[PDB]
Amino acid sequence: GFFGPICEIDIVLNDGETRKMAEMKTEDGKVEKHYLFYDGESVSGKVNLAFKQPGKRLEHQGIRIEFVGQIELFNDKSNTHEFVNLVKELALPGELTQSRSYDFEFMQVEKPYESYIGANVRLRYFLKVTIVRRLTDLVKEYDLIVHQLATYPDVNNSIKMEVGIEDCLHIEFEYNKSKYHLKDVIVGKIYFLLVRIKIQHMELQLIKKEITGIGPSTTTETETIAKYEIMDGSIPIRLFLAGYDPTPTMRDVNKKFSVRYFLNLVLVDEEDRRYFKQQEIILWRKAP
Repeated sequence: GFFGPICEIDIVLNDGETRKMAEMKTEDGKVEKHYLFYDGESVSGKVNLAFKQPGKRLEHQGIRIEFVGQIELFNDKSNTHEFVNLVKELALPGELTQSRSYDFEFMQVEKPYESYIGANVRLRYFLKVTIVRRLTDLVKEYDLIVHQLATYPDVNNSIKMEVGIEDCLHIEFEYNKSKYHLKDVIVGKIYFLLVRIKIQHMELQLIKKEITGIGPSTTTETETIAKYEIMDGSIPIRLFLAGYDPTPTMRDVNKKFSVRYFLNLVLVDEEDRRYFKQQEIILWRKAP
């Protein structure tokens, strides 16, 4: 809110009217809406600097606009990795005396990673206007969201996961895929191969792990996205992802950040003993 009464910085995209706005659920329980972009698309528009009152001035050492793709870690070192930064100088040192607008166009912009808002990390893209000044610079950011579309073979090669303790409990879970899209469905069955104990309560879990930092600084957030009970006392299984709106798997993004999903089979007996097994599955976003 610096110099609000004097002037306003407004950033406007040339093609906003026909460009969709994606939503991103932040943890604060809020919902952000920003224009959706894809890798390779051009980013162009205008920067409007409008004076509200007459006879006012703003001395500066230059004005520019940057397109920024950033991975920001929320640790004590505030580790930030800018994987993309395009700059366009808009004005040389001088002073703003009257409302002015500047056109800009970043062409065929590389946006290699999908946007992400996590617990200890966020990967975001944004336009940033900076008016350099002797004291604090005036800055205006304009957030954009980037989705990454993919396509896989979609083969039907089942997968097997085994749980238990030898000569006590042996369970097998066979599901149809290694990879699923955000609205896909997981299909499989839990075969019992030996039950020397009393199966009190068991369930299939869809677990999310967000890994940040590296070395002695490696942080990990684990969240359960879905529980598929089967408790009770050869049981088919069908789990619909659409109902949870997960985010895609993000792996080859950066040495300091990954998001992976895992299927977790948990079995507990009357004696309260826990038998578990975990296997990773890859979630991806399918083109319309």
